[PDB]
Amino acid sequence: NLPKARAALTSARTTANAIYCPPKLQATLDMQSGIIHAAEEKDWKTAYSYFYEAFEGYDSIDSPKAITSLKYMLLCKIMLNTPEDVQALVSGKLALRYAGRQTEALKCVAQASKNRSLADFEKALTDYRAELRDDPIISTHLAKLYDNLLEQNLIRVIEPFSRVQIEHISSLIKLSKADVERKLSQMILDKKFHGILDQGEGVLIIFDEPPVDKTYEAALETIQNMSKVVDSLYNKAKKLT
Amino acid sequence: DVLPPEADSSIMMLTSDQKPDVMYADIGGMDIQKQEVREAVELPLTHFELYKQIGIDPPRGVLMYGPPG
Amino acid sequence: LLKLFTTMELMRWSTLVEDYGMELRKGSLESPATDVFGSTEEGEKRWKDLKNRVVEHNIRIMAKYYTRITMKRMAQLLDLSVDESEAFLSNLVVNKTIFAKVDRLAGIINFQRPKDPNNLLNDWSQKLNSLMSLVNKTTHLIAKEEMIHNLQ
Amino acid sequence: QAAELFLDTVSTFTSYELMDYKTFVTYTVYVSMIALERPDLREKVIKGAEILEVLHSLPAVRQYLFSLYECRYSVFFQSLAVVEQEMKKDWLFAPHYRYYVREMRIHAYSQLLESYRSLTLGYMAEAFGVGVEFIDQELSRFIAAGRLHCKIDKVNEIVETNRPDSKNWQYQETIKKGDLLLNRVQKLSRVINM
Repeated sequence: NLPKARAALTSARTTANAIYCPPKLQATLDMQSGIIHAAEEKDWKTAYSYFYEAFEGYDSIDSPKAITSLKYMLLCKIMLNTPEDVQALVSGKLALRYAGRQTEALKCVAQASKNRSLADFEKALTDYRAELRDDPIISTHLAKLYDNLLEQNLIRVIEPFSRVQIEHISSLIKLSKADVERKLSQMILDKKFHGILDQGEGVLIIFDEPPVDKTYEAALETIQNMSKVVDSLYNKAKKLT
Repeated sequence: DVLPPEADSSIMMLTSDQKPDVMYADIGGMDIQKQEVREAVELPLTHFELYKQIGIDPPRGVLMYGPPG
Repeated sequence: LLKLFTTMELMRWSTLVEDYGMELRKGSLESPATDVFGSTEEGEKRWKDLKNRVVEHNIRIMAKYYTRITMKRMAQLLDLSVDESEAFLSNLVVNKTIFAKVDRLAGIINFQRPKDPNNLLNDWSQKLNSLMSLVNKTTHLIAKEEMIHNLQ
Repeated sequence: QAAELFLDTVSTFTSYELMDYKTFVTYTVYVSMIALERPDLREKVIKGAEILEVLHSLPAVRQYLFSLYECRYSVFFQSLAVVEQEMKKDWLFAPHYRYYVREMRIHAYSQLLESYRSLTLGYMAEAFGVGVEFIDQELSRFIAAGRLHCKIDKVNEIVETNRPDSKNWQYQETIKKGDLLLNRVQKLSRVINM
């Protein structure tokens, strides 16, 4: 229940500053701010930054609570794939402090985020299935990954040669018409892919050709010139009559 | 004819891009210090519509005294 | 060895095997054919790597001469099946050594050139380059006109 | 300018003259599916903070918003009618719902025909579920009114795109608007003098 979670979080906004010292509230509120706002899918790096803030505030607390804190923050690195904060957190002296069994499996999960590599991602997916269960939202984290990692391997196969048959190039993604080619049709809409397909003979043609340069630089200036004469029509009719 | 402007002048600029120096994550745990820094650094760098609204004119002044260290 | 590297053209790959199949029996020194063709697992890799030398050196000169080529003509030119060509078409293009547009429906394929948007170089090399040879006529013509009219 | 002046969003909060702000969210979201282009359509809702929580509270509106980005045309004719139910039963929307109907269709059909140069309408029957003779006259009455110029082949089950507006017809705005322009200063030039 997202609205009930935010309502419980909204009541904590004035609760943290109510008493004298939290002692830890806003830091915990930051982690709670990294849940509902993360469910809102606002910004992937800022929500991951709240886990870094909570991890700075998790020092000298109960270890079972601290050993499960890396479950959320290091698996949050899985969803993002571009936090840019990878080496900052895990290679610092504060994140290397945990030698426990559960965090050692999390240390390679933080390395699994640096891995990507769908050959390896689909492999370790079974080994990390236990940590996959602790994922607060199991679908969304790996759906945005699998959907993004889809074209990651697609831009590899479509890049080398200009035109490709649509049946074999979609055979590695295992199917054509149902979703892929419709998702690939959305790529022209998202501008990530410039090309056109062929339904009858099954050959995908890529063309970046058709520029727009001289034209909009002409007609759009004439549309402005329509304001030159119309505004001068006031001068015309005023001086004459 | 004047300069474009400009051809600028002698000496030089930049040279600080070699990297690495210091990571800002050291103060990242506070968030009480960074919040005042975040408002005093990147927003004064390029931001436009937020100023004229509130009306506060951001100063350019930065004066560093106190060394050592 | 160097003959295939200079001026290229075409030669039957088995004729190259006829020359490099005797190096097993050649010798005196068999050590050059030992480290290479003497090892089974190392040789088969270098045999297919020897294929990569002969088949790509054709692609290097053919990319200069295309224009276009039919898919069936590439098979008899590379001395292998069209499917082995598609395999040699895939592994060479992922190395992006030669840009190629391969159409398998009609069999017409080509190496480069990028869609022919070119305009300037079409008109410039026409007017500038070629007409420079056309305007240099009377320049060296009066030079030779002095030669022929001074004696005869 | 409707959604442009509605960009203030929660800064107005809720007032006696603002009625229910959740209903004000419905007013700005229905104009934002036309005037706000697809790159900016997903931008204002996802990147916009205060506006994102109020749309997630309504499962009907948020669905049709993301399904528009999902491009599936099977849920459109259903969900668009739900929006039309609110458009039918709300005041001041009575004159304005007629053009609103097919303007959200061409908005979904814009990205549609841009996908493939040759498209079969039987493949459209799949998504439409099932368009056969319905989109026959529908898409035909779009072209006649100047909306989404396209060539759809009949009984051959082929749709053609093109339209290459990047070169030829895009030039025509210069002289056409410049005709009555220069004509207006021709006549008014003969006035001076007399």
